[PDB]
Amino acid sequence: SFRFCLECNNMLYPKEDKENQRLLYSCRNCDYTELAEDPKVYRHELITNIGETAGIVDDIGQDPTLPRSDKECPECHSRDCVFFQSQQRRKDTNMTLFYVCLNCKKTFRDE
Amino acid sequence: TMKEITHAISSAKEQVQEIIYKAQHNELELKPGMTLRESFEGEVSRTLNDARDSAG
Amino acid sequence: IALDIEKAKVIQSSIEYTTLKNVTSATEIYYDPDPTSTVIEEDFDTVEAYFS
Ligand SMILES: [Zn+2]
Ligand SMILES: [Zn+2]
Repeated sequence: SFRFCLECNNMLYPKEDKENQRLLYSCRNCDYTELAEDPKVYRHELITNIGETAGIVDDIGQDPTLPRSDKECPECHSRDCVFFQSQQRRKDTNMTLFYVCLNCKKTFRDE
Repeated sequence: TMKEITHAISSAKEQVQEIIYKAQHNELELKPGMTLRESFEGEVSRTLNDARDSAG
Repeated sequence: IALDIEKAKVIQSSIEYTTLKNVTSATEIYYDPDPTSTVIEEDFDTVEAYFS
């Protein structure tokens, strides 16, 4: 998540003040500049796990084509649950199941 | 002979079910040079071919 | 070597191509104006131990 100029709406780029030795975010079409809070200017993940469990919707229990199991919900302890494998579909994706209850909709595994 | 064939096929289906459970709980050994999915598919195919050969 | 599995594994490791990208899990860029110290608290202990 990156921020934008509050008066120009354009993207703010990181900058360093030579005299102050501080990190700043400065727009390019305007003189607006704001102090940087975090030092993590850039991050790149070679191996990532996002998109595995993020694929959750509140009304996934209304799908009739999804199998229904009897795994115990940690939160609601309901007798009815719906499970599915990982939404991320890379060639080396694990086959672990994600179980969703009909009340709390918490995603969990059998591991 | 039909009961023998049915028993063999049922045993093979039970074995495939156990393999499915093991793969779903990360308990499955991985064949070198192949991913988890590829190893799982190869094992299931071998089991089913052996089932047909035994029944025949 | 042909009849010993350990030496064969050693040779196999010695032949296979391995790059930094193979073992690298993630990379990051930080702003830190003090070469003799750091801003990150997690890496502060290691860098200070190295400098001492
Ligand atoms: Zn601007
Ligand atoms: Zn519930």
